[PDB]
Amino acid sequence: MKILFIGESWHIHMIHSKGFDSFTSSKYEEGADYLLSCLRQGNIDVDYMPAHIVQTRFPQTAEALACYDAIVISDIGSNTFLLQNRTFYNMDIIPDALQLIADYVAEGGGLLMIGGYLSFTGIEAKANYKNTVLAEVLPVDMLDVDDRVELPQGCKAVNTAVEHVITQPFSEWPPLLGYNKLIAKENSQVLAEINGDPLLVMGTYHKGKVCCFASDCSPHWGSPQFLQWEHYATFWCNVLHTIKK
Amino acid sequence: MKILFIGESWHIHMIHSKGFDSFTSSKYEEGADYLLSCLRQGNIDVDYMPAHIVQTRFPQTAEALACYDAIVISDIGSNTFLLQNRTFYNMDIIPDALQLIADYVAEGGGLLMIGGYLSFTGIEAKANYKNTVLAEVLPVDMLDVDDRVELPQGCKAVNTAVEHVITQPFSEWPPLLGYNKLIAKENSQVLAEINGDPLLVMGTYHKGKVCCFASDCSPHWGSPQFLQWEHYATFWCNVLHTIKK
Amino acid sequence: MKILFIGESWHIHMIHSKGFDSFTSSKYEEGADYLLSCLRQGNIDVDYMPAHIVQTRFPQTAEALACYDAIVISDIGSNTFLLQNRTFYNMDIIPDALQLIADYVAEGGGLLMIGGYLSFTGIEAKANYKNTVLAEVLPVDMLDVDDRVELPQGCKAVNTAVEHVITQPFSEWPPLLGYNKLIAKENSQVLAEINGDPLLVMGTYHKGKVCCFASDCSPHWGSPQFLQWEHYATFWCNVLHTIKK
Repeated sequence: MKILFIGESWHIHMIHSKGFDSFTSSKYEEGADYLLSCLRQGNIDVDYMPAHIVQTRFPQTAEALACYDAIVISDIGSNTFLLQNRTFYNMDIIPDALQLIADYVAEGGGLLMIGGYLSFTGIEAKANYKNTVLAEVLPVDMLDVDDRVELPQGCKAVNTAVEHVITQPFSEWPPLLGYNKLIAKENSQVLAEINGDPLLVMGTYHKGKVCCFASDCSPHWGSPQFLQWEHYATFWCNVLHTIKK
Repeated sequence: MKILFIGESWHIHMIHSKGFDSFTSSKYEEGADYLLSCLRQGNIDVDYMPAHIVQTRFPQTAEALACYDAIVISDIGSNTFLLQNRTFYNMDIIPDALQLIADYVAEGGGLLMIGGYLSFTGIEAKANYKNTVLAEVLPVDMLDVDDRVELPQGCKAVNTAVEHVITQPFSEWPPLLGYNKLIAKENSQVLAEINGDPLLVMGTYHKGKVCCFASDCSPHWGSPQFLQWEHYATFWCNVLHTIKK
Repeated sequence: MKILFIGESWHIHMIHSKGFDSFTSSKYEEGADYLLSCLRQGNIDVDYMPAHIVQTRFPQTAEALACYDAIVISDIGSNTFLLQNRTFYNMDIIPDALQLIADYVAEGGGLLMIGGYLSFTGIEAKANYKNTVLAEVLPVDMLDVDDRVELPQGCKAVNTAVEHVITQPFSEWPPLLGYNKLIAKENSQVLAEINGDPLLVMGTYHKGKVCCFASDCSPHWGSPQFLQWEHYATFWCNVLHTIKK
């Protein structure tokens, strides 16, 4: 399978102040190289699209997205898709990128949204997906408020009574350090739950298959133990295959 | 016809980062200056009040606003009214400025609010007009959440079935690139809709007339095509004459 | 009486810009220094715990907090408790600090929360306590949206019919410049109100006593009329004695 994987490294800008004075330091954080590694190890052929490309070169055509068996959006807020540089800084007229994605799913394409601070509703409600059009595509309902459920203690998920390829191979989950609180839509399937809330949900949107994972595939919610985990590489591949065109 | 126009230029402070290092550049983005000239070309005598002046020398009396036939508020959030330098840095007691505006309208004042990231509920719910004395003055209900509807692809508003002098001269709107999502109150008149939502809303507040335009008069929601439109200047002049005292 | 007092000074970072260029200046505001000097000298033994001490060395066992009669949280967001440095930057696993306070209170410890921008729901909803274990502990329900009610004109609180030790010695309040808007829960007693909303709410959490004060013990809501009040010091001492474990 061929997938489009949309994600990015956090940029970090650090102001250091003492008394009157300040200096800065800056750096980056590294996204999901590990998850991308795992996906290349499994069958999967991946096109990584960083947030920068999305902002500057996002495809303007359904056909441009047709060769992908599935799309993944990992911890990028909607603003990034809706306020591309040409829209925000030039006032060119540009296709709704999110509508393209939703159109692409309706024709059989698969979609996976992976949680984090910039997923679903997100920290300070900045991911803001509920107000988008994708809302209608996801097998979940989102909150109005900041989404995060922070779990410094850690908390481990339990699989669901539902039996599924993704979830068959294992039973004990590794600790996760948080997730986006979601509500499952009526006719969707919850495969695991965390702190009583849903963790993995599947639904369809017309012809296409949709999946939400409510925690992050990486730090800090995706704990060292979760990245470690014997089942991590295959879990992710199964999910991808479960939504294949 | 004599009006008080409250608005401003955006200030932009830009942090450029690469590896360890940053440098910064700064500029101003240019506000409603186009609209101001247009009003001046019609009847209208305009007192331009920048948010700087709102912050330092806002009138302390609703009699001081009384020489104005209307007050326009353009994409300036409530914080700017409620947290004048006196109040916020010095704890000096002063009249709630939104209340003076409310009083002013009640005694027959016109009020226009023009949308943007800092109108109504606003980007990230920052403009925050809902939790404000002005919420009952306006002919609209507002969302608890981030208001914005972004239309990178643009969207042409339509005139409603209500007939009006404002909307009389033209049938077809130029595209706009976003608007605040609002709900028309009961006794209010919707003259135009965009994307199935109210664009232009007239109502009353005791003896005063009130208007809500849900998009922006400037970039980036205000498309160039909007700005260059043969009707733009007469539309805004009309809107003002309409809400005159 | 020995209490844990949790708060901080504001750090201020200032970007000054003019045309292209900027420079910066930075400083500190001030925490509850007055209020602390007031609590001591009313023979209250006070451990001051700055955020930062919260962020690096926060008690991780029940035994640790047990030697405290009450805990004071003043103007500190939930993020500071949940996202300590070791969770957020180190990827360690530490226990939920707010479970800790909850546990403590249930075991008969007293809690006081003082309002401000990072209390309750807080400014731009950042304090975020409603999506938190403490929500359950507090004698108030919190809003989904931005909590603040700004009162630049100031408003005098009025005592309630309920007779109480805290409330006897005065009847007229000095003006406050804003507060967090809350709603009293059922089994809870409101001892004072401001602008027709709760200001002093008393309650219990299993074996423990809880108190919410809806305004700030310091600037800018905490007016100079409030700090120079005759009843100021005694008022807080009484609040504390009222929640002594």
